[PDB]
Amino acid sequence: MRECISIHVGQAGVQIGNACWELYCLEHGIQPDGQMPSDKTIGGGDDSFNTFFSETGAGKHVPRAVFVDLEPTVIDEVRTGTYRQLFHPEQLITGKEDAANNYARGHYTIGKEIIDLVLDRIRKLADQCTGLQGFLVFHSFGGGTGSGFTSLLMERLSVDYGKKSKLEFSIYPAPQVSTAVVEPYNSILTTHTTLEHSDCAFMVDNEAIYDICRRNLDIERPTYTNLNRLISQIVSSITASLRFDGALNVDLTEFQTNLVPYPRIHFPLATYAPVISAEKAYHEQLSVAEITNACFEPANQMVKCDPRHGKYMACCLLYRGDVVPKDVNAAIATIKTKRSIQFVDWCPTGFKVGINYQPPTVVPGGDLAKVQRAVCMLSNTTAIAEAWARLDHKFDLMYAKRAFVHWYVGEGMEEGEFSEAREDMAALEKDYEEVGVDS
Amino acid sequence: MREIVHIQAGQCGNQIGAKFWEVISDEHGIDPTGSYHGDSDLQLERINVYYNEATGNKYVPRAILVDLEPGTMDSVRSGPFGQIFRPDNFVFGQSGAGNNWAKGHYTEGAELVDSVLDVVRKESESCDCLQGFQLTHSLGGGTGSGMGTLLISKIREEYPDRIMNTFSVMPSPKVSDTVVEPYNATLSVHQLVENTDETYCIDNEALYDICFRTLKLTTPTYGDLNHLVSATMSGVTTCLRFPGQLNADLRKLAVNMVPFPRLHFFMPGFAPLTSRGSQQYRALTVPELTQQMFDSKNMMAACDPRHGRYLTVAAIFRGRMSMKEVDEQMLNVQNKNSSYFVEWIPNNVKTAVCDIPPRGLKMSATFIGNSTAIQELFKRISEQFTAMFRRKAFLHWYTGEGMDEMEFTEAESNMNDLVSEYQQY
Amino acid sequence: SITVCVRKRPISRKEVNRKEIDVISVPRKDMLIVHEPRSKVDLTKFLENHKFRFDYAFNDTCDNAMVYKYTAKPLVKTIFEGGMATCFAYGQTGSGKTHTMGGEFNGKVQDCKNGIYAMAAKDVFVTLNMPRYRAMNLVVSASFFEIYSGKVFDLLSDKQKLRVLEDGKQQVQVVGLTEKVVDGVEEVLKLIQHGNAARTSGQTSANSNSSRSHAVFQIVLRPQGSTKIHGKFSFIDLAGNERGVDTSSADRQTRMEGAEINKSLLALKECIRALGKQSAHLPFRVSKLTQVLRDSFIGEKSKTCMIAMISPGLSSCEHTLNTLRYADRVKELVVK
Ligand SMILES: Nc1nc2c(ncn2[C@@H]2O[C@H](COP(=O)(O)OP(=O)(O)OP(=O)(O)O)[C@@H](O)[C@H]2O)c(=O)[nH]1
Ligand SMILES: Nc1ncnc2c1ncn2[C@@H]1O[C@H](COP(=O)(O)OP(=O)(O)NP(=O)(O)O)[C@@H](O)[C@H]1O
Ligand SMILES: Nc1nc2c(ncn2[C@@H]2O[C@H](COP(=O)(O)OP(=O)(O)O)[C@@H](O)[C@H]2O)c(=O)[nH]1
Ligand SMILES: [Mg+2]
Ligand SMILES: [Mg+2]
Repeated sequence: MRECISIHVGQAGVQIGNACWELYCLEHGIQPDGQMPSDKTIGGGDDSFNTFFSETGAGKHVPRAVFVDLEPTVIDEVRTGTYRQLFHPEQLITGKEDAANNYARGHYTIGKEIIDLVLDRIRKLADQCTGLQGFLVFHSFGGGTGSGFTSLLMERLSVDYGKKSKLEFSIYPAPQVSTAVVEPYNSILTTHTTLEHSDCAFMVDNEAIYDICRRNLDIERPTYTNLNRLISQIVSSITASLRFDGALNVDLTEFQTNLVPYPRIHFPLATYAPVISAEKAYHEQLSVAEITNACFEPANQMVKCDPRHGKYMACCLLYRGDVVPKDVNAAIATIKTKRSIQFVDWCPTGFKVGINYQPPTVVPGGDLAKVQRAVCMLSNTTAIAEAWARLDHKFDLMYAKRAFVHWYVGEGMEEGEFSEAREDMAALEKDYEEVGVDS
Repeated sequence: MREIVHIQAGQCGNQIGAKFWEVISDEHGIDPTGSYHGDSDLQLERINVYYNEATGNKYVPRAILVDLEPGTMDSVRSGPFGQIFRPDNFVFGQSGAGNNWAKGHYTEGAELVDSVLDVVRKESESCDCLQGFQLTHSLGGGTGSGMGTLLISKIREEYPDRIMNTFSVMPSPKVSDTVVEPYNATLSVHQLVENTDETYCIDNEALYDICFRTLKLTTPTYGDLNHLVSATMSGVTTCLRFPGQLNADLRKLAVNMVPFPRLHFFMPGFAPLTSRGSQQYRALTVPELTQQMFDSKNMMAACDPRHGRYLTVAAIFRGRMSMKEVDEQMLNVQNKNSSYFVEWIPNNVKTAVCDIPPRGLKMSATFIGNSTAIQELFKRISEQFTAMFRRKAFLHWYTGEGMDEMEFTEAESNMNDLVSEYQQY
Repeated sequence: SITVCVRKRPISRKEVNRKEIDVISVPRKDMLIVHEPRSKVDLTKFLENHKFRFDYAFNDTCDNAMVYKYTAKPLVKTIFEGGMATCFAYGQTGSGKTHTMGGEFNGKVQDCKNGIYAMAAKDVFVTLNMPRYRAMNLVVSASFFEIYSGKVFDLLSDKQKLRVLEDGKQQVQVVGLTEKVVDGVEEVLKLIQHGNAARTSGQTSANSNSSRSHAVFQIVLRPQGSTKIHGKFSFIDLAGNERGVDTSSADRQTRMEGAEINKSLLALKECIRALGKQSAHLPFRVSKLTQVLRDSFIGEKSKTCMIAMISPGLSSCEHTLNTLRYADRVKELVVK
């Protein structure tokens, strides 16, 4: 009925999944085996359990995902580590060769013999999922098999299912973490094919995640065991809103209803409210009204941009922990009085209230806060037109004299598909100016 | 999965392939009798990259080692680097070509490739993914440039999907045998450039100019210069079994280092620059060797990095050191010198830090650059070749050996086109 | 001094079963309009028109004799003045390239009576029999290449692998090609019929004789008893880029030649624009297909004629705007 299947591919899809399924199974209180405690945990109580999970015939719970990666070294961390018995080996697909910073390899020529097995095995999940709610894929822009498999993946589900929506929570690398020189190439070749298939994309940008961990944590080490902590807390916002019966349910089509004014642009922001690292003892637990007064002013370090000079389209908040609803509506009057919040001329409507029950649970060992006040708004702005002007400027000047072009052509790409992808993004950059018109 | 078949030929190939093994068997800490005695699991999971498997912590380190003359084959089997590998890879020849590129390529050198290619057909089916072919040879000799260039074509037409790199050795006027070889040079570059992907440009014009001035080794041997080149060849292949933030596999190294459609000759740099065991050196501090990577003298190719505008600047660091100072000292260069590194790639690769130190150095570095300073190793060969050729001097050593007179003209004009291709400023 | 022509091909029978929409209109003698369906941001679909002007444009009802009369027929009174002349066949795969150059695709056979090879080899001989040009006493000889997997093969002899070398006067010479001496027009049809039977080509249901190599046919015009070269007419049939939906049954063998067809044309795409701007190093030695085509661009007595081939339908509107934009760039070229 209300079940859904997420997909976790790539180096930025399993390292996130190693910080999410640990975070999912800590809310329900699930052992590394997967057995259930004696907190009246025999069958589903008042809380819905099988949003991400499944109750097997052996009495325990089985999570449901898609683990596909080309390198066998990453799945060997999963097939040996903490959760080595939650995941059935049918949902553990390993390739042999590598994409190797090449969109052309990961698209089809290594997808020739994996997607015939993936689509065989998500068809296995048809009898184990009577009702589907959609898909949530994790991958990376600008890389190898994260950009390679993703443009293959959306083509083979829209023919099989079609009606089911999908949100991508994608990552392009940073100037601080620059693992390839073709990073503008592999990013724009998967906002080309996926732009006719993606419904909401969250630009989880390492160029601004690392700026948070520089200021709020004072840790200048861009490691994948502390940067993936900050990302998985944002995913945990949407998680309990479809798992636990919150105060106000936000459905998947209902969330897309307010964030997608035109289906062409459909790029909202992951403006999560940044918190402070409490290492031993917090000096002051902030309240609900103190977050949203100064949340989106340092949440502009999520996509490194300037929302204070563009124009907004909408906004949708999502609360975790214990939040009294009458305390919410006092702080919104001050920010509405200010002129910094600038909407379009055709929609001055404020926001949406979404309140859940549980606080964001904390794995020990991390460098984050143990709180119960959590605010996560997810808004869409016309200020990120100049965010894509950076990548097109990083795409124009590796291409005016045709540098690095032969590596894609050497594995099967034509020269026109560059200019096809550029012209499909020069319109999209002008689409935001087309929306933000004072008429 | 990630298997590498290695091959080498010639005197210079065999006087470095022994020097290549002794460095990597002490950075990984490998016992030279066939066994292994180490402690870290960094040096133990990646044992299937070069090496085969056998019980009792033993194996056979596969690398095809071949030359026609038996004096070289009997000189790399003596010491503890001799009994390390497989005796069935003893592939030698009958009559060594006396620094003749023609006998090593057409008449005599094209005979025992079937005894070499049969070895490669058996070291390919046993592995599961072959991720490269490496080659070490001299660019101006006999079977090092004859057979070693021919065996590229015999495999590239059979395994075309494999990225191939060659550890190239340009000859020099100062250190010289069979005194005149611009004929042996450009015939060995022409079939290399048309058939390879990565090419490390090592020359003896710069490996003797440093020892004449900096290390003060005025009259060295080949083995004194074999020590210098065998320190970089471990500084390159440390991104193969010591992973890091830059997972820098050879195919990923191929994409991240080749901008133009044709290959280019890489110009590696180095750590603080001494010989083996020499004292009077400071602590290997991180901000000091930034000047030692971008030096106008610390280059493994005789060039001019003050004029050669940089294209790819991927420098691998080795040793437990501070990650913060690495990111800051690189920003004292591109933010102050816009002509040295220029505008082609946003966010070019500038670091890859390894923790395992090399055997003898703690917190070292390895610079690998590529720029238009490699014009001068194309102009100095061609000007010494056009004096050889416009009088048709020494022509008769190849024409009676089954060659063509006009194959010189292409290999001359192929090199002149490279220089005009480098004025893309 | 390059003449550019374009030829829209008609719609096949299978494309009518899949209900394909034709978007290419040739309303006049030397124009063409691409009707591109575009949608705005609010799902309001509109239509773009991309005008083009060429030296001559072909309809979909034109036959190969009319395509001949305006492309390679003026270039026969040039080879008898001492020059040399070529012609391309540049477009998408499946876009009628070897139907124009090679001959009319008569199912299991190749009707080589059509095509540009035979109609010009016939017209050399009629020109050679005029009393103005019979006085020179020339000898017509023909050769015929094949460029497969980046390397040059030969089709007169069966499988002679060939080298690409260079003279000291900066002249590319394939050596050693077979150069048979042609007696009459009944002899040159025996070369082309035997030639096309040995050309390497795939076997499938959609294009059972799809081109897999860049075939080059030369007619060498030699004076008798001098062994020089007075004229050459070098035909070029390309293979064509293919990167739309070519995912049918492609094994490791199919994309081995597959990514090498696309690699050879990017080298050809770059030498056009490098000749567009000035003083740059013209990357002729990237692919060997561009080293053969060197004398077409920078020849001091070279008169070429590129025939841009166009697939008509809606699903090939992306490749069409790609292909037409290079031929407009080929037209706007002044070498010397
Ligand atoms: N923040 C974050 N980014 C990641 C992580 N893993 C990969 N990335 C991003 O991914 C980019 C590199 O491309 P990848 O998606 O990792 O490519 P891949 O999946 O490893 O496939 P190959 O390149 O063929 O090995 C970098 O720019 C990183 O920013 C991660 O765990 N956390
Ligand atoms: N002008 C034309 N009129 C009628 N049929 C045509 C015409 N041009 C091409 N065809 C037909 O189109 C089909 C395929 O043509 P073909 O010449 O193979 O295209 P192509 O681009 O050369 N494919 P390839 O050989 O791989 O380059 C054949 O059945 C031809 O008879
Ligand atoms: N740097 C260096 N160069 C070498 C070495 N051995 C040979 N060479 C060079 O290689 C050239 C000789 O080639 P060689 O391998 O002896 O030819 P072959 O034995 O007939 O195949 C000489 O010009 C040397 O400059 C070496 O150990 N170090
Ligand atoms: Mg990877
Ligand atoms: Mg054809």
